[PDB]
Amino acid sequence: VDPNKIYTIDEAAHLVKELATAKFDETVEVHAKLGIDPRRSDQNVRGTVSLPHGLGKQVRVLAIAKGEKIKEAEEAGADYVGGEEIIQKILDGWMDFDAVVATPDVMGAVGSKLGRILGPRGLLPNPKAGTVGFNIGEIIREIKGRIEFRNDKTGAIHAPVGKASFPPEKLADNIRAFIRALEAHKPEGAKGTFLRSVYVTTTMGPSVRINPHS
Ligand SMILES: [Cl-]
Repeated sequence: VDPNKIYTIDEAAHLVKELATAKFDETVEVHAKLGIDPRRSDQNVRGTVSLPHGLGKQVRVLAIAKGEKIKEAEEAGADYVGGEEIIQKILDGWMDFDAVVATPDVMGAVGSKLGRILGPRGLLPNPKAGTVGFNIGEIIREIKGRIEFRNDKTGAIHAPVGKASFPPEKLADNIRAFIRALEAHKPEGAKGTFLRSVYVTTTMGPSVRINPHS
């Protein structure tokens, strides 16, 4: 619990499981202080990482599909599965999902009816974003691991990387993948130490400082 102690990623992945004391399976997060000034247009860090191990309910997925592809989406573990008939539910205000994926053959209606609704919300299935294809099961599994990140005005950033229930090797894998993605997103122009400090923590537990290069 010593605030000065820097743990390796492997040590942290084992520790966080012992620091998760809530009456529910807590989310594990990585928090970093970045060496950037987010008040500069040329120094924001925003993007996604695809984690090697998907995050279950952390990313609620609606799949819109037809025929055999519906059963494929269900089997892949999409939280909601429907055909074009789900369009009216969304028109009515239903927005309880974190991502939408679809097969090419429903996009006529999805694009025309839900373009102006899901589009601005960054939730419209998009070939360009890898969220429209006939490989709906693969898309679903990938999207369950696709985590968005965005620095706040202080230059701090964070992301969920698992649950306290995860095996430690899976937490470690996801922790490193997230850090690698931050480094991949360093602004060209930022000059000082990029990863100023990095922590692993749970929703309601202590923070454990880590060496992000371990
Ligand atoms: Cl394909």
